[PDB]
Amino acid sequence: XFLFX
Amino acid sequence: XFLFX
Amino acid sequence: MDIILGIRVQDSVILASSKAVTRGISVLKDSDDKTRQLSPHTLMSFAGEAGDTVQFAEYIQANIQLYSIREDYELSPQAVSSFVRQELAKSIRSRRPYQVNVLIGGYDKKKNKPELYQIDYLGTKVELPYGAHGYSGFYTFSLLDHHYRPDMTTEEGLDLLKLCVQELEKRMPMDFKGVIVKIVDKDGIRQVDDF
Amino acid sequence: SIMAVTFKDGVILGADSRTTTGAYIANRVTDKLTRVHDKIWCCRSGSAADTQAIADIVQYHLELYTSQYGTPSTETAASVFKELCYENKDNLTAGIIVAGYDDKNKGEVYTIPLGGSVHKLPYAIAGSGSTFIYGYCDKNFRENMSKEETVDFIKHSLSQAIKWDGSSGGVIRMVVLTAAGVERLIFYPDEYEQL
Amino acid sequence: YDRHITIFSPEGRLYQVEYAFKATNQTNINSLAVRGKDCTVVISQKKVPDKLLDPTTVSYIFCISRTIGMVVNGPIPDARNAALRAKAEAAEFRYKYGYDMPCDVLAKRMANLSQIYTQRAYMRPLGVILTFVSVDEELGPSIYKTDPAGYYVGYKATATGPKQQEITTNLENHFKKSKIDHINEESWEKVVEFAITHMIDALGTEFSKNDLEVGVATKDKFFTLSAENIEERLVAIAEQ
Amino acid sequence: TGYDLSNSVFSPDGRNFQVEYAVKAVENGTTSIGIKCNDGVVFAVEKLITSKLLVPQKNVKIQVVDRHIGCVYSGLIPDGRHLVNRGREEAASFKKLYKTPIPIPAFADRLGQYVQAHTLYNSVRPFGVSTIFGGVDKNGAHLYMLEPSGSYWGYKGAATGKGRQSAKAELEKLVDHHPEGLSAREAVKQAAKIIYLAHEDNKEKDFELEISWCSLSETNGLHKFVKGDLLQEAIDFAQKEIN
Amino acid sequence: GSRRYDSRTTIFSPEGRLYQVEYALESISHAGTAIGIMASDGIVLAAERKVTSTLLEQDTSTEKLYKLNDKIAVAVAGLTADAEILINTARIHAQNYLKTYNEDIPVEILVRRLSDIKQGYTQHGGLRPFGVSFIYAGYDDRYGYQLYTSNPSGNYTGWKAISVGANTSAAQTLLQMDYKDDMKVDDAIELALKTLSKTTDSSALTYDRLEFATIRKGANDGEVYQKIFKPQEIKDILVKTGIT
Amino acid sequence: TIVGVKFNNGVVIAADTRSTQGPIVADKNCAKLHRISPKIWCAGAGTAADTEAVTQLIGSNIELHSLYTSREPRVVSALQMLKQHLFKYQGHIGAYLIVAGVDPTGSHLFSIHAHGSTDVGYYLSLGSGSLAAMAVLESHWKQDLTKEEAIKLASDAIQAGIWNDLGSGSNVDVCVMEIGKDAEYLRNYLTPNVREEKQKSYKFPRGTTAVLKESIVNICD
Amino acid sequence: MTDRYSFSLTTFSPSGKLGQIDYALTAVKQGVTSLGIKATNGVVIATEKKSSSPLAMSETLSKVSLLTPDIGAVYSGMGPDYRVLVDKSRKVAHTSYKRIYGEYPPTKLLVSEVAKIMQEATQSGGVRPFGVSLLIAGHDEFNGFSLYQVDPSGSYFPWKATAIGKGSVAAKTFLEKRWNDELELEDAIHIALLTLKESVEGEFNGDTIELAIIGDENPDLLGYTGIPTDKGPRFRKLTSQEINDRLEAL
Amino acid sequence: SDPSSINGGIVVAMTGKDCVAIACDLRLGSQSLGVSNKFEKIFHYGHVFLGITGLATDVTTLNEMFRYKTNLYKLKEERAIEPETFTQLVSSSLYERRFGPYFVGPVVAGINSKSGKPFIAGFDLIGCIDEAKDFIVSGTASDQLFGMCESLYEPNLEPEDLFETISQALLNAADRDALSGWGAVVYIIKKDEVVKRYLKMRQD
Amino acid sequence: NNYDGDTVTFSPTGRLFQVEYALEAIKQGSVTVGLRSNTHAVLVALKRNADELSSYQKKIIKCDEHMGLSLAGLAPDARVLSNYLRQQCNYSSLVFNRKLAVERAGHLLCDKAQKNTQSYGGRPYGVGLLIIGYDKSGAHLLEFQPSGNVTELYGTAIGARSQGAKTYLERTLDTFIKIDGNPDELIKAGVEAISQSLRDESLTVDNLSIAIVGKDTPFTIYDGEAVAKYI
Ligand SMILES: [Cl-]
Ligand SMILES: [Cl-]
Ligand SMILES: [Mg+2]
Ligand SMILES: [Mg+2]
Ligand SMILES: [Mg+2]
Ligand SMILES: [Mg+2]
Repeated sequence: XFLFX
Repeated sequence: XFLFX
Repeated sequence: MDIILGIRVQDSVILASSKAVTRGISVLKDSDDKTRQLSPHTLMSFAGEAGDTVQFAEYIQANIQLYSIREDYELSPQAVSSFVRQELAKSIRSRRPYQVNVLIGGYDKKKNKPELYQIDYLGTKVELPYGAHGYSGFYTFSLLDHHYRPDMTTEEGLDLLKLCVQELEKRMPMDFKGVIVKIVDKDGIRQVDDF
Repeated sequence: SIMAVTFKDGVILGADSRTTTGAYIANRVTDKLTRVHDKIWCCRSGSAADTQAIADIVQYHLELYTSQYGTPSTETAASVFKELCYENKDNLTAGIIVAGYDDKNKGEVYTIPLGGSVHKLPYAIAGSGSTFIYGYCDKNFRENMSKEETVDFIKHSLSQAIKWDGSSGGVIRMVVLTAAGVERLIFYPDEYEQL
Repeated sequence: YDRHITIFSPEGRLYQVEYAFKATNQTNINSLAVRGKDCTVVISQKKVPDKLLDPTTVSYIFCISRTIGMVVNGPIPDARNAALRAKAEAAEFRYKYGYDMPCDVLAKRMANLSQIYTQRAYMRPLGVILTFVSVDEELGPSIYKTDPAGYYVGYKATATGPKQQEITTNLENHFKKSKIDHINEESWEKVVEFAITHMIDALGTEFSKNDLEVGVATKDKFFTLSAENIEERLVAIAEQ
Repeated sequence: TGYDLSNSVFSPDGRNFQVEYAVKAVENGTTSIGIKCNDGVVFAVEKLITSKLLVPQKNVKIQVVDRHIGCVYSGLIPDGRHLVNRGREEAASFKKLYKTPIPIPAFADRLGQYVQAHTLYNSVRPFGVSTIFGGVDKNGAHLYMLEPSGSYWGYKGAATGKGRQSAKAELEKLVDHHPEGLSAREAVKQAAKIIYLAHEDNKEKDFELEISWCSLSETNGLHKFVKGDLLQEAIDFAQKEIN
Repeated sequence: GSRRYDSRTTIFSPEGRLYQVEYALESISHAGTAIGIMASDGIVLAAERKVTSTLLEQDTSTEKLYKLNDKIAVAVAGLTADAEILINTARIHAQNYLKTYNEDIPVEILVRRLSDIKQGYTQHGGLRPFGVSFIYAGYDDRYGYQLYTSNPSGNYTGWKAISVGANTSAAQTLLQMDYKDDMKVDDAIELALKTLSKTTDSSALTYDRLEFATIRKGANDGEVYQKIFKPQEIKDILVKTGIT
Repeated sequence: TIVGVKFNNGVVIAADTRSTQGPIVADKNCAKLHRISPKIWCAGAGTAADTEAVTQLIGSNIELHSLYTSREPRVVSALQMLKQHLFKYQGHIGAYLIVAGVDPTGSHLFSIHAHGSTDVGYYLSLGSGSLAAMAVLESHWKQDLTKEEAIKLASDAIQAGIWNDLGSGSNVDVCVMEIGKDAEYLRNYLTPNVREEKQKSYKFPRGTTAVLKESIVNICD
Repeated sequence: MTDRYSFSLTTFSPSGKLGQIDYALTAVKQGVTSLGIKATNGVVIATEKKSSSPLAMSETLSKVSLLTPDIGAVYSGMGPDYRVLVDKSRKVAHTSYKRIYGEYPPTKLLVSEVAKIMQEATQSGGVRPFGVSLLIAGHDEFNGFSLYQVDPSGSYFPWKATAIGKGSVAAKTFLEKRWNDELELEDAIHIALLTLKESVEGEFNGDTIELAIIGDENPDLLGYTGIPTDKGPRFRKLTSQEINDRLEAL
Repeated sequence: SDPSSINGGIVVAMTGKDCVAIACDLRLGSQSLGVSNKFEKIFHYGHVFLGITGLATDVTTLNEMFRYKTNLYKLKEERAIEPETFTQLVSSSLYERRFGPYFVGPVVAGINSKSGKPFIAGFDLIGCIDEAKDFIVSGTASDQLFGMCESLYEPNLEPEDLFETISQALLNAADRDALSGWGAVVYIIKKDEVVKRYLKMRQD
Repeated sequence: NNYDGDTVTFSPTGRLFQVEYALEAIKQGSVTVGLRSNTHAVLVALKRNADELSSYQKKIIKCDEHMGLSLAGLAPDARVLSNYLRQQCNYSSLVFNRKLAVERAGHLLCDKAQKNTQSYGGRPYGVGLLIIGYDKSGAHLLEFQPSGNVTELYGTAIGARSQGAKTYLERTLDTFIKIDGNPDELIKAGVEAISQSLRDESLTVDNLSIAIVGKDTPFTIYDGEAVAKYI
């Protein structure tokens, strides 16, 4: 996997 | 199997 | 539950079903009838998971008998086999599927023809001249491929069936305590008492 | 790397602009500072999908709150975030800093870690890159700082967070919340890297 | 019993809908809406008969969303019922579709809800006429009005209440003269002055600051005027 | 006709006769008042002593909602209790989600929408109570009065029950004579007098006085009952004014 | 509450009749007459369209005769909208049976289920019954050619020749007079039209005011064909029998 | 490989035309550019059935919304409806979309991931060949692109995917959405992978295949 | 609380009448005249825009509605009832057809779905019938051009030409004289305007008349190019200017 | 325990000049055990042909389901469904079971009765449409069929020539797959005549 | 007249006739008396029989070790409301390890009776209850009416000719209130009170029903030979 600061 | 660019 | 065979000949369908009921290291019974009469000219043999087999067979039996009373008419073997397949096809995507394999031997009175249907627990239906479920097939199919003819009599069918049981009794690991044989023809269903 | 800092005139939100899929930078110009009301903003860390879904629902709740009861408090906004983060803690990965300006309460900062607990603080740091600036931020933070001092504090802090954290980088976005209004600031690598 | 619930009478009528219309005038308040170039102004009479009432809480104008304002002609309970629903609908729309609900779309939505009450037996119609005003980002200055029948339409200008017809013809005669679809005026302040002036002429009554209630829609915000904002406006009219 | 037999039915006038009939049940009830003051609100109510066998001070009619709102009502007492039980659920869910205690205008609309909902269907009966309520929030003091129709307004002074007209006339004089405002401790004394003056319209049975108040200074913004010395001081003030 | 406005659609009269069923039958008695005649070698369905307008599109129209499957059709008498609800249900029921048994549904089983739905609306639910009477014309390999009728009561009966809708009293007398068991389709076609021609409330019976259908074994060798007559085909059969 | 590139007076999206089934090419010329509304188009990567099904569903609901509101649909509406749908299914609907279009608000370019996260940009790339494409976009992109420059950059970004990524291949599809104009869908804009002439014809002598039975099939009633 | 009206509000009277349907048809009779004429190469549907007030903007109220790119609808009777039927008609075209077959439904089947909705309002618990008659004009590949009337009962009939509402008796007589099977679309529009002038009393211009056609495909109204098979909507609403042009040569 | 490779089987469809061909093997087994040599995988609903490979219970179930739906389609539409429309119905019906799918690889083949255009399409088990000018392949020997079709196929083949190409593609692909073969059927489809041929192939 | 068809309808004068008809069912019911001191609370109930061959209808029900009521009107309705009180008393014990306050017991009954007077389909309760108890604030007596109105009293009586006993207790108020630490004398005062509601019939051994609760006395019922002391 997913998009993850 | 399934169809998956 | 283990060995169920079926042979369609000229004028009849012959079902052979093992008599052994085994749980663990004990043969609990050696005279078990693994079949239910669905209608006067339709017989279903069954094999698979303990409990599921009888519960499924009797459920189908009840539904076909209900139909017979409602319409005062006997469903064709083809119709019954299609009904049974749909029930298993529903079952396989249930929370707990019926783990039951069946042979449906019937005599169609309208067509004057014997009919043998092999249906597995997934709902996989095939019409066959001869059928088997479980490890039985691995011996009997090749044997029947050789010895089976389509124009055989009921007596020739029983001799052909004896040849299958002898082969299974020779090469099968488990003692299945012989078979109950039943014939389905124009005159209905009868049991061969001496096999 | 995200942080929110209260000061004399209100509060400033700060964030990097890096979104990652493993070691790949999916977005190098991300906006992690998001408006839930005119002068209530949040810093988003964790799952991009989860934090967006939450912020969208909170913005909906505060818009419906405003229609009925007028401008909500920063505490009210933090409560709505908490309620979503706490009640859905098993299915969410969201580390959110809520920052807002009231005229009565001035600048307020609420941090909401993974568990869904609420912590009201003079300043808050969060995200993977915050670990590297706990020492720096604790030593350099003062209460009632000026706007320019707070901007330098956030800039220097996130500069170090970005320098050490591979998961942090790109531009440093900042949002200034005061009685004057809402001011957006941006700081590019060529400036902050050589601090 | 064809007069008690929303089923057809022999002559093809819904008496409960017709009686809901008569409930509209129960408050004995006249409302007026006009469009400027940049703005939409709505004005309503404010009658506070009881001396014990807090006059600040006596209002028939509602801020539905940031952009949409709504004035109601009818009893306050049904008025507030409609207001709360419109607010929820406008909020849900923004969440689902990612942009501010237009005035005419909200009007249609509230009109469809009103239609359901005229067809479904267990729900009574609301005894209210809802006048929605905004400056739509596509259609510009907008006036859309809903009634208990579930009817709605856009308006160049409109009036609602007991003496609605006197106000309507007053506005009709102006737009015959001006030859245009709006008040050709730059500032919203002078559009409010126009609205109040033409209501004074039509009703034949003078107004103090506490006798009126004013709502103004501009681009990206709708807001109501305070007593002092109206007083300032009344002074400008008197000095011309 | 038959327009009055079913709730939520419009008469040819555009009236809901079942709601107007519920108002008659309110008019039949005992007198209850609300007085808005400088930094809060005061609630008072007439409790008819039907018998010597009634335990004094132990049939409390004024109800608290949350910790900062007071509610009093005239008419069917059970209907009032049902409305307050709802008010407490509404106030609880507001505080649960938004953290802050429910503002009085917010709370007023919660009851308003609920009572109005009981005029929408023939399967429910309108509320047989007018409810006077209010308290102190972030924006200061608020007094409200809610009627069977779901109609409510903000009030400087509010009165309902059998002696409403007597109480209203006495309330109007306070508003005229105190334009800059009335203090919390004064409002308690005035509340007692107005109940005693309003008792002239219900003077067969003698009565028991019950007062409560919210004040930013006197009660620290919380709802409290007026008891002991402060109650007896208010009764003595009222006794002196009737004579 | 709502009790005040309840008609109570599913109750008995003092005489032991179902009010709403009786009133539904009264409704159907004003509907265009529909006739079914069963021959030894096929079935005829004839139906009179309700007072036609000259500007009605006749060729692309369906009011009376509907197809349930390849072997079964119905003639409608009453509310068309009600009939279409029941027809779509009957069409689905036929396909459920085929899917289950890999065999076309026997005519009576389809009729019974559709009649059982109508029965339901007379005994429970508090709804008005379906203001529809059907003539079912169909074939199966058990009973061969079959005519049934169902009415709002949910009662169904089998027939050799039957009429529903308007002037059934007069129509049933004429059918009873001229019908015989060894009758052919072509003869049954003539009887159906002659009966409508005499019972019609219209001045003269014309092609534009009729719907016509046959179910013959007239296809090639031991298979059934459904023929829904076109306007021109009705015009030809009307001349051929000497009515116009 | 799918890309989106903003320019002066609108937005352009592009895609390759390879559909895989493990290491096998199932479709050498499949259409990955989908119409949500007349002037809102969607490039789809990931699970092929999911991208088509989710784009058709939101396209259906957008049409009904456009009719209801008497307004041309907005890109943010398609974006909001898609992301809320994908989020609800927690990434199990494997649709990775580049959503672009023009509406009364202006020209827009977004990306949506399967888990329901959205991104805004002037240039975006999704799919297995996104890194090859993004390398070209990062190298050659600039502010104030013309229409013809944006098409060139977009097709060059897809070509990088076609050549260097085994997941991508065959042709380049383009859709140009310019403000005040009809959206032009350029199916097979480039065809740089034409199959060369075969060395031999494998047309068999008639009767080569051994047959057991023949029969006429009845398709008629 | 809860909807306790789980029983039919439409029932059979001793005479066999369904009162609420009859009364719904009476409401349609009171409604403003609308008509539909079918030509060889198109269909026209038209109605008068009865303005509630001269201050009201009659452009915002659309009596003629697009259901699909190739199907249009107009009504006579209660406007609100029509508006919600159009909403449901548009949605059912998607849910029960387009989302299954990937194409728009043919006119007769969409009409069938609308008829079903109106029939249910005749039998379902705690509802009155819809107080509208619809005229639905449409085109599809295999049936060509068609025109359908839908009544409050849920009954629908295909028409060569017809009228509904206020002056439908006179308007139908007028159409019988003028209609032939060789009418071109422009001839049908001309007859539609003549027929409608008889029923209209006040102003008769492009601003007081609403008229739409189902004719040739409109590539210019599609909104995009690149797909040859997609050629654009056959439904087109005539502008105020386009009507006035045909009223000069009347 | 891989549902798509328990029973085994293959389907291939090709376009020619004003014609289409669709072929399938006849094998049904339970892994190593061959059970039936008469299990046809091609069905037709009017003039539209559907081949289905994969789990045999789902093959039988979907056939019965599409017969059901095409029968209702025809009653309501008063015309036979076309291949382009049927393709969309298959896609709809498969994606309806997105998170509990039928373990099948269906193949649509037929000629549009209006336009006369030859049409073929393939699907994955969740309904993704694979439209093609040349050929569609499906089953346990799909890799083999892809190789044979891609090399043997040429455009605008006559029905008699197309028959030889599709037959040789199926036969040689089936002979390199353990779970495919045991007989084969080829449908040659012209605008208004359909020929069905049973191929002689090695029975191992 | 036209406004008594159901509980959801108000009369033109603002009356609920179905609630008033439910109140009428209590007046037909056998007399029962409640009274308390500071230490003890006492219920006295005149039980009613069908005939000489029948048993005497039990009027008093125990709700907890510290609380119970007497009934007048529909006995099955008293069973429903007493069962509800038992559950509420029991909930207070299991969850909060807390004996339910007699005042809260009244509030809970009021709110349960009220819901039946505002909804279509349901009906009001057709029974009046006298609840006695001893909690943390001493002895209590409540009077429940199915209108929803609950009232805390020193003493009262409900049922046929209850006005006689109610007048007596109104005279005796000052005497019986100060009967502290003396159960038998408080009962005697209750038995003398109910005696003012008797006509032609007198208190017999299988006719009289007494119940008591107090400081060091659990709620206990006395019937048969155990009440022979007080005749
Ligand atoms: Cl983000
Ligand atoms: Cl709506
Ligand atoms: Mg870094
Ligand atoms: Mg209603
Ligand atoms: Mg092989
Ligand atoms: Mg082998």
